Amino acid sequence: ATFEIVNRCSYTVWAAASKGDAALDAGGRQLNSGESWTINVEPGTNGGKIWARTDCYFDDSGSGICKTGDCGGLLRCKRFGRPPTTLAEFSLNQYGKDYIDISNIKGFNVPMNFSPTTRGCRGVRCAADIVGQCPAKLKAPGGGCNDACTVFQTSEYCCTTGKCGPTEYSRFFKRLCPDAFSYVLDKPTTVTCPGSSNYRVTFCPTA
Ligand SMILES: [Cl-]
Repeated sequence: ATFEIVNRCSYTVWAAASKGDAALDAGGRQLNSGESWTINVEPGTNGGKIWARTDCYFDDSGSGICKTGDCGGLLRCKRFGRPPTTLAEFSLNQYGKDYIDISNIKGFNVPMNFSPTTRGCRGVRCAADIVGQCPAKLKAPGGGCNDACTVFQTSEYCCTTGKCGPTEYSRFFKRLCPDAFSYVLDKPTTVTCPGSSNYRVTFCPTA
């Protein structure tokens, strides 16, 4: 499966791609404003995620730090990134179908469109100005808008017991981006695509 990752933001992002215990493709790369990076993701990849990282520095060896989405200080991510990170999430070739979503469960940093480039399903988008409108208590000083679980570490926000409801904080994310997951037990906004579809993740899809 191919994912074209496109940075339409006016600022540089460092794209990242991981399934939590391994990189997808090279795992990460710099994308200046306007750049595209096409990656190959192995069929059957379950629980894959793509995200943007902002304000990164890396040495010649690919070690450093990012202000949002840092993955253990690596340019080439092997693990998931530090919140806040808008997430493009996907599981591929699951009994003949692909499943895609956008999630704000680990906060929001950069707006995103996540769309198939092949036939048979729709895309999803979270392009509202979540950082600008972020509730005071969720604003990350390093940049971005944290989820409430990251900030407050309660069973209700983290849905630790498997029982949780929507919250004032989850409703904020849901208000701004109805088509993205706002908390663990949100009514799903997962799209079912044909098995072996291809995709494009666009950062800052709209002005
Ligand atoms: Cl900020």
